[PDB]
Amino acid sequence: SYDPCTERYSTAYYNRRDVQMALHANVTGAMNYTWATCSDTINTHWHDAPRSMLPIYRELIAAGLRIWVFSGDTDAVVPLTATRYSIGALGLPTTTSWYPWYDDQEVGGWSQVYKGLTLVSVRGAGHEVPLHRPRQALVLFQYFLQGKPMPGQ
Amino acid sequence: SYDPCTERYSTAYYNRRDVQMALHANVTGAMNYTWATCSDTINTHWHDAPRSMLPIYRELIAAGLRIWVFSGDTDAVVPLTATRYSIGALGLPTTTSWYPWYDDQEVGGWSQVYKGLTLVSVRGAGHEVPLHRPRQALVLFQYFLQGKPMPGQ
Amino acid sequence: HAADRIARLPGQPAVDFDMYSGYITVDEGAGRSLFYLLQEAPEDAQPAPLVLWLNGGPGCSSVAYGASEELGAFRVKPRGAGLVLNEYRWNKVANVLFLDSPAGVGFSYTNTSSDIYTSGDNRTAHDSYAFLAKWFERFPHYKYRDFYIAGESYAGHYVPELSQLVHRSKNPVINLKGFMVGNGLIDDYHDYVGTFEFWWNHGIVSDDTYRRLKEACLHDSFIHPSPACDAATDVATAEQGNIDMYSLYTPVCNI
Amino acid sequence: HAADRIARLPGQPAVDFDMYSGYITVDEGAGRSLFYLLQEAPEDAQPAPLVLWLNGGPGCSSVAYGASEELGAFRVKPRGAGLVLNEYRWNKVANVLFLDSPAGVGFSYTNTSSDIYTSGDNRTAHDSYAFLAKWFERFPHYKYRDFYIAGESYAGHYVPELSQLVHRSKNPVINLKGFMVGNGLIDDYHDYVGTFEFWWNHGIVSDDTYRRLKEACLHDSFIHPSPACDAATDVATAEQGNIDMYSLYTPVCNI
Repeated sequence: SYDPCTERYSTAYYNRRDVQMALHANVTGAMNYTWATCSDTINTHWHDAPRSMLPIYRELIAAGLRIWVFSGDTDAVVPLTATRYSIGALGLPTTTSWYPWYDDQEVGGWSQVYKGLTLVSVRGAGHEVPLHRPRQALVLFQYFLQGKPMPGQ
Repeated sequence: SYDPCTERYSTAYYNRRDVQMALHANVTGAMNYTWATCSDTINTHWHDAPRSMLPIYRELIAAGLRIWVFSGDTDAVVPLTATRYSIGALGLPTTTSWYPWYDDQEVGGWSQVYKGLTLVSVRGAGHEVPLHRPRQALVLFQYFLQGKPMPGQ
Repeated sequence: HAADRIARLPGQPAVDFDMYSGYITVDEGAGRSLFYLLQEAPEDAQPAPLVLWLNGGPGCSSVAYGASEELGAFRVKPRGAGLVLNEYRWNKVANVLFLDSPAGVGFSYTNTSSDIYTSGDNRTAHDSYAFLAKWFERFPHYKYRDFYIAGESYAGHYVPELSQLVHRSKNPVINLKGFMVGNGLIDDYHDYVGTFEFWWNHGIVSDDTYRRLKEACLHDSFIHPSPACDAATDVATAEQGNIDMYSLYTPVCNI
Repeated sequence: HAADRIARLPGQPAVDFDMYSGYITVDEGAGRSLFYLLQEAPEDAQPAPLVLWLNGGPGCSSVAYGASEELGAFRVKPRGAGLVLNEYRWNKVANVLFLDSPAGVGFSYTNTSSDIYTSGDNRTAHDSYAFLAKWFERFPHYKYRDFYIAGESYAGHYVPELSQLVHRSKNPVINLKGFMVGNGLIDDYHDYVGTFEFWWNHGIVSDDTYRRLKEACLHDSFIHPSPACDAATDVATAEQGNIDMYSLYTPVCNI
C-alpha cells in the first residue's frame, strides 16, 4: 500500500501538456524547462536564513495567535528530539503534560499543551506526515482548526 | 501478516492434552495447573541478580569465546541505547566502526566490530527479533554461527 | 478568479468540491509570478477556513508534495498516468491553498533569471505577502475568513516568517488565526542538538560520529553548515546507508 | 533419548527434521525437573552446531516464546488450533535446544513447592548446568559438538551466567564456542541510563518524567527497582499509553 516512488509519478504527471493546460500552467509554452519537484539551483543558492524562529514565536505567542508544532516520530531529517529541545527553549509553562492521544482505540502519537503552544507527535510517521499517517494527520488538522487538544480515550 | 495475539494461541495449543502427549509433557496428568507462557510467581519472587554482567564478559572475552550482542531497534523494554551504553562500558577497541548491513539490497540494521565482541542492530525489529524481523534474524544467526561479520552490499 | 477555475484534471475522478490554479504577480519590475493551487472544501463544510500550505526545501514545491503526495485531494498514479482521491485530504475540512514558492519553484517563475541565485527568507516572505494581498483581491469572498498558515521542513522558516509580516502588516482583510509547523526548523542549535541525539538513539550513527557532529556543527546554521560540519555529516551519511532518511522504517523507491 | 523423540505434533505439517522433548532431573533431592525441546536441523545441514536457547522473564518459557513465536520451527494457529511452518526457523541452520527454565516455568517443575518462591540467578544457572551434563549423557552423539548459548531479555543474565559455569566447569564434553545475547540486561546502570534516553528520543515520556526516572532509578537494579524508581515508572507507563512496549510501531493484540 505505501509507495516510495510517488515523486516519480508526480514528475510524470506535471510534465504532461494536458495537465498543465487544465492547470492554466505554462500558458505560453514559454517555460522551456521541465517541471521538477524542487529547484536544485534555488536549493543550492540560498541566502539569508536566521538561526532562530524562537523570537517570532515569542511575538506571535504574545500576540495571542494559535500555534501548533508537530512531528512525525520516525523521521530522521528534522527529528522529534530536535523539536523537543527547540520548543523547550521557549521555556513555556505546561498546561498538560505529555499524554497519549487516540484515534479510535490506538495511540496516534503524543501531546503536550503549554501556555501558548501545543506540541503533537504522530506515532510512526516519517517527515511527510500526511503521507505516512494520513488518517492521524487528518485528526491533527481538525483539532488544530478547532483549537482543541488532541483527544485521550 | 503480523499478529500480536500469538500468545493467545500458544496458551491454547499447549493446554491441549494431545499436544502434551506428543510432547511427553505432563505424563502423569499430575501438573494440576494450567500451562502458562510465564510464571507470575517466579517472576515476582525473584532473588539474587547481580547488577552487571560486564565482568563475565571480560572473562569470557579473555577466554577467547565468540560473543555477539544484538538489538531490535524499535523495542522499548530493553532498548538499543541501553545496550550501546553497556557495551561501551567494556571499553573495547573497534575493529570496524558502525556500518550498515544488508540483506539483499536492504539495510537489515547496523553493526560494529570490537576487539572481542560484535554488536548488531536489527532495523525495525521489536524485542522478539525472530518474530518481527524473521528474515533478518536468520541472517544474524548464520553470521554469528560462522563467526563472520554482518555483510555490507 | 473564475478564470482560475479548473474543470477536471486529466485522469481525475469526479468530485464534490472546486479547485483553482493560476499565477499571481509578486514583482512587476522583476517579472516574478507565483503559481498556486486552491482546493476547496465541499459545501457541507462551508464556509471553511482558509489554509495556506507551504513545503520546504528550500526550493521544493507545495504542489508537488503537499498537494500531490501529502494532504492534497489526490494522488498520482504510477507513470503519472492519473489520479486517485486521497481519502484523508485536508480539503475535506478546510479551503487549502498550495503555494509554489519562491519564484522558480514548481510552476512559479521569475523573469529575472538571477532571481534563482539570490533567493532568501526575506524576499520569499515578502513576495508571499504580496501574493496574499493580491490573491485576496482576486478572491474577495475570502476576505475576513479565518486564516491559517501551515507547512513542513524548511517551511519551519517560511511559516512564522510570513506569519509575522502578515501580523505586523495590519492587513485587515486577512483574519490570521495562527500557524502550524510540521517537522520544521525552529532553532539551529537546538535542532542540531536534538538531531544527533535522535540519530544515535536510532542506531544510525557511531559513537564517534555522534561526537564528531556535536563538535563540528553546533555553531552552524542548518542551511549553511561549516565545512567541519559537512565533513562530519558526510561520515554520518556513510554510516546511515541506503535507508530513507525521511522515514526510517519504510522502503526506498526502487526506480 | 529415543524415547524423547516426537513423532508428529497435533496439526503439525510434515517436516524433514527430527524433534525431541522430555524432562531432565536437575535436583533429585528437591524433585526439580526441566522440560526441553530439541528441534534439529535437516540432514543436509548436519552435523550442525548445538544451540541452547533461553527466554527471559525471569519466569518466561523458551518453548512458549523462542520455540513458538520466534525462531522455532513452527507457529501456532489461532485458537491454538494448529501449526504452520516458520520459514525462517533457526533449525534450518542449527540444532536448537529450547529450555524451560527455571523449574516451574512452562512444563519444567519442582517437587518442592517453595522452589517457586526462591528462584534466583545462581540456582537457575546451576540447575541448567546440571541439565546440560545430564542431557549430553542422554544425547551422547552431541558430545564435542560446537556449542553455543543464546537468549533474549532477562536471559541477558542467564546466558553469560551459564556460559561462565560451563567455561569454568572444565567439562570436556561441551565444546562451548560462545554466546549471543538479544535485547538483554547487561549492566543495570547503563541500561537504565540508555533506557530513559531511548524513551525520550522516542516521544514516549515527558521531559519531567525523563528527569524523574534518571533521578529515581540510576542506583537500582532492573529487577529490583527502589520505590522511587517504581513511582517514576508508574508515571512513564501512564505517559506511554496503550502501545506495545516491546514493538513501538506495531499493534497490540485485541483479544
